[PDB]
Amino acid sequence: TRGTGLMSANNIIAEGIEKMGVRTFSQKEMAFNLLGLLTPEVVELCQKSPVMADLNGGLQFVPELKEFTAKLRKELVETSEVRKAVSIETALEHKVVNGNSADAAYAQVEIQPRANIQLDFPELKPYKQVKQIAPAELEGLLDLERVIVVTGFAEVGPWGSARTRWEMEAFGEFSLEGCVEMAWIMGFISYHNGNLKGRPYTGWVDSKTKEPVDDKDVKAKYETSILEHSGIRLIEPELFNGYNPEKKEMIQEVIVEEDLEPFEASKETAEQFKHQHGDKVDIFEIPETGEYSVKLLKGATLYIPKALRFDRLVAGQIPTGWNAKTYGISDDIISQVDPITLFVLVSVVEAFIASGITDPYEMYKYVHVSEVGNCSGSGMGGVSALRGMFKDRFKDEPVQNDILQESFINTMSAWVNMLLISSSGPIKTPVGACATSVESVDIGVETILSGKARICIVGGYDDFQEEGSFEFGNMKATSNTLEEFEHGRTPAEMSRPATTTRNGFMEAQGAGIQIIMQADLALKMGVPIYGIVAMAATATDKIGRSVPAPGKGILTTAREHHSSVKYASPNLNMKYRKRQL
Amino acid sequence: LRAAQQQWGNDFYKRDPRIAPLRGALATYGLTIDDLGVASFHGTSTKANDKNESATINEMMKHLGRSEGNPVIGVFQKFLTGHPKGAAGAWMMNGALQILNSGIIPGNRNADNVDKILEQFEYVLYPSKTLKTDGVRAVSITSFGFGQKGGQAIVVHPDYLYGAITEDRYNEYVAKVSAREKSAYKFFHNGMIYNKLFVSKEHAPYTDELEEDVYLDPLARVSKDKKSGSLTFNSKNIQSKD
Amino acid sequence: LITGAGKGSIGAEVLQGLLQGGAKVVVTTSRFSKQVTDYYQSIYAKYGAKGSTLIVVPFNQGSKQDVEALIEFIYDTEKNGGLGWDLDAIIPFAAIPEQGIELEHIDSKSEFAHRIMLTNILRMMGCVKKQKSARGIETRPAQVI
Amino acid sequence: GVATSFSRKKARTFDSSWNWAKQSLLSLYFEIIHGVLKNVDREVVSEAINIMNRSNDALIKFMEYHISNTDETKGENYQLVKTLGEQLIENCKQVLDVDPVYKDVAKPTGPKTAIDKNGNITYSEEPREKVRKLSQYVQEMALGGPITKESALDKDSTKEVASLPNKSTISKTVSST
Amino acid sequence: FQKPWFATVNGQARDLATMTYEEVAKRLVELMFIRSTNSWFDVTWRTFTGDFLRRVEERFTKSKTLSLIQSYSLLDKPDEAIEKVFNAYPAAREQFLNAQDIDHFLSMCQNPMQKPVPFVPVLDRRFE
Repeated sequence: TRGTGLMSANNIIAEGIEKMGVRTFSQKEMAFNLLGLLTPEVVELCQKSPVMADLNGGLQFVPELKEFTAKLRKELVETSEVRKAVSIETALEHKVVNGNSADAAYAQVEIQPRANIQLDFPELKPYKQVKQIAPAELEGLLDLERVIVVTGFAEVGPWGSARTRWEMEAFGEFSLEGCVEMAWIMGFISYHNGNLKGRPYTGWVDSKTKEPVDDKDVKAKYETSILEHSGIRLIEPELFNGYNPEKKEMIQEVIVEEDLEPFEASKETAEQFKHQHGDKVDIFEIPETGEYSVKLLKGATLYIPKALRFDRLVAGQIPTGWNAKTYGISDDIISQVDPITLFVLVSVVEAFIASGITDPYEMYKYVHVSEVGNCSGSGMGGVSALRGMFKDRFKDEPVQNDILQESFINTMSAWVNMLLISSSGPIKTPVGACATSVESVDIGVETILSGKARICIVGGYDDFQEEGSFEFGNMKATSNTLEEFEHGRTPAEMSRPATTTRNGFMEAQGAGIQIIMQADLALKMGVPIYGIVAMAATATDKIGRSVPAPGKGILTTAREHHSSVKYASPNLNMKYRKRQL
Repeated sequence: LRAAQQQWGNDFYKRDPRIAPLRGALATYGLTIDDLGVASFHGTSTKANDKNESATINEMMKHLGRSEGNPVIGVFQKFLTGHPKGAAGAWMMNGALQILNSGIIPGNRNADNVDKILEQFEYVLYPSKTLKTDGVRAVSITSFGFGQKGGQAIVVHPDYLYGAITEDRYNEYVAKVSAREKSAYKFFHNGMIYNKLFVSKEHAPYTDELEEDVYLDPLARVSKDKKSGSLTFNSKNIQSKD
Repeated sequence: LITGAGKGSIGAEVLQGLLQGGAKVVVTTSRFSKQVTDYYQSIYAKYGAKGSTLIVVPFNQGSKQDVEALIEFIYDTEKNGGLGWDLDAIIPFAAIPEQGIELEHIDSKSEFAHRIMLTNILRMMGCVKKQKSARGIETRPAQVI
Repeated sequence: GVATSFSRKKARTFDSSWNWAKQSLLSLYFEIIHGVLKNVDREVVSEAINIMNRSNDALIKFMEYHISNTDETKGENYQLVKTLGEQLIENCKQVLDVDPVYKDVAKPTGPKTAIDKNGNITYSEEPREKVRKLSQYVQEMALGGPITKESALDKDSTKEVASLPNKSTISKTVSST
Repeated sequence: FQKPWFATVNGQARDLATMTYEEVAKRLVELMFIRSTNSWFDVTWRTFTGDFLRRVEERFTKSKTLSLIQSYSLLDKPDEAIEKVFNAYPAAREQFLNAQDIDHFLSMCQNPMQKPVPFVPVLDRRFE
């Protein structure tokens, strides 16, 4: 049988052995031969008495097959080696006679591609082509102030931007542009323009070594690193304040059996220890310093740390290296706001760039400051600020005084208005858990169709933190990662919707924003139009006791009466509707 | 005029119990229920949700008499991203817009083996590899939150809008768009290499003296300041006769 | 049941043929991974005819315990977590390549290979005969190839 | 070497042909429409066989709808898909309730070793002259050779699709030859 | 002045950022190639313009390819070399200069081993 190509199973001498009118086989022929032995005739035969089949192709009638195949290899090798030695000597003769002057005319200049990252605006057809798809009656039928279009979108997520996510969704491999964008996002490559170790260099450099990097080399140097540190993968503690799900810190309450050694502490801290414990502590000033000594008596309460090993070890985290500073968010903002707000701020500018609006104030050449809405929202909001105000404050760690305000689901939309938009539009922040983004579009549509706004930012954001991971695990909503490894599943293949062996969802983090407008205004401003929002409904379900149970309420978007459907309603026919207009 | 166009073009089905909200939505642009090509399912990889959702879409399509042998092509984007809760539908919506404008439908590459229970839903197809179509006309986006939140958005291919304007208005549009795409590309590459895509505003487009005047004048608009080069409200263009 | 049916092997082409004709196949892999489960998913999705069913299990034909466990799994009922099958064919094509090991060099690798290619093929056949005789299956023999 | 690998929990089961049938058709349908597969390519016939081996009512409706709704005036490719589409529905109706068959229609290859003028040894698989089907491969096998002595494809796939369900009545066996 | 504003298309003052790659290569020819004598005023100016046409190919090519400008000799008929470059890469007729390519262009404008370019490309600290 002949394997794949060249070296495998001595393929080079197959043509040689075949010249005796022996047959060699492809794998597809030898497969067909062997399935011949599962045909019912040969099966019936096997059951009468054992069946020996020779599929040898007559190769048994070649005497001294070892010697004969050795001879064929040696008759190819001598012929290849000769011609190589004659080719090497005509290449040397040619070198000597022509030097390297008549050999320099042969060498040609190659063009290595540079990433040229397009914004992938929609391709507008000629009017004739785009008049075909719609019926003629449409023209002048629609009120374009009541037609919602999506004009721009973005997202910050496990695969970076919407451009990079889309490459990995549709083609499961980065382009040149995709690699470069993912390398820039993750912080593997920074741009340099100036003198670099003497001579001047304009281009990408490795952000650590400051070594120049060509666009062609970015796939060779960083793709393995990019694919490792993006997407659904083992929870990296560096991204979650040293959260390690294998070592999850809790505290057990214990009663002191026998007294402790006295420790030093300030006056105020000792007075606080006294207030708490009452008689079960002794505080005594040390006159030398003025610093007091705290002594925990018998029957005092302590808290001893203990680690729990948790079984959710994988999440859809934002690519390691992602940093709001790369997009140009100042340190004064990064130190103030919850990490979720930084995903929203980037998603919002990156959506405005997708909509061809580099300076948001441009909007106010066309619409009042009261007509730009923010109809976007979250499920749980700034859960790092909740941790801060419930846990870190308890443990008397140093937390910002204003942590409360960073926690609120409506605070991301506040920072967006305060930093970028400066509208006085409607601000309708939905909370829909896993349906927040579709509720956002529902509200933002209802807001434009009511006249209260002409543009709305819509979409949704959520972060992944320690407390939420754990609580989704106690609700058994998320996939148990130990059970997944029992079943031999790698992280990447743990989110498997619609499959037999699906066993809970993969938690992720990030934001997605769309910009929607009236069509009338989109055409006026001349912004790209990526689609029309034809409908956006919400629905509850019914009487039950399970909050996480999904139901069939949204089925009401397809409600129609079908008692009397003998003759089609004229109201559905567009020619009629255009006539009555 | 607008109210008439609204009465006959847009909201012809709001009062009619014989027309679904999902049917009227497509019918507006002359699409039928069969033109809905792709459903971007919530599709969390949970037992309850993924069956429930398939059964829901199937029953919608069956009651609106979608053609037998014409299933919606389910798109489970969470095989790649996981489930970000609040942001879930926003990611779906972005990938729906990227499906419409390319006609590429991404496949669920973790669809090893489609649940046998989902075969009873003949109006849904679960691809495992990316299809390059000739075009997608509309995309459904279905989310199901905790606390009985269910949502559905329909998004229609943006070419169905341009057939509702004149050739002069469309060509004006296309000229403006090309101008804006070039300026946006310029801004993008400059902001990328110099880490300045995001630029916080220092000031409102109005000073604090004009703030109340700009709020109270509905026809107040901004204009390039000759000095600073920035778009600001200008006292002269607030409560203006012009 | 087919062993040794990895990518670019005779076994892989036998497997496409079996699925194409509606067989229920248990293919065993010695390199269980995502690359492999993606390979086999793509085969089944191309070729698997109506009523076919490919089960892909990790396996080390060199292990006595794996051999017993695999046949016990194929024949255990779905209640006990088996397939509740009854083999019609066994195609034990699992090998490891020995090169330039002439008689003086026969060591661990060759004694291990001899276990895969002979001893444990006799043990799979043994196990299949014990499971079929447990359930008094006298008229549905498994064609060893 | 004797370290266990097997565990029932790592068993992966593939059994959803019902769903992959539709995807196989739709991939072909858009492959043809984008001129990736032409009317000469054997891959069109191989993919037909695999669609026929997954035939059920739900697939026949899926094909009927897509092929009926194809507009052949948009391109030559759209006419080619519609002609083949109709052929495939005729086959898939006929082989509904028939057992699925293994039928390899890949072009049989032989070895070619070539040494160039610079003495580079390259091995390719080339199509055999005599043998362009498996029927002919089995005839070549039955005739043996001198040493063993002891003392519609590639031109039009759309017609080659129409011939797939037809169980060819063997006049005289290859064993007689 | 003798060194005009470089980014001036049809007399409309502009900026390198808001010029297309075609417009930049035509302007280089207009300012660095003498029609009367029918040749480049300095060989280093021709090299500056070839470098820029190579950079165009690098930006707008999708794969590794041979350059259409193999020897800068071919620029001694500049109109043809420009038509040959922008017909292979007609995207470059419409796109404005990338910001990476602006920086590259202003960095070739400061090469000490070439005749200074006969134009002011940018108003910054280095304008004097």
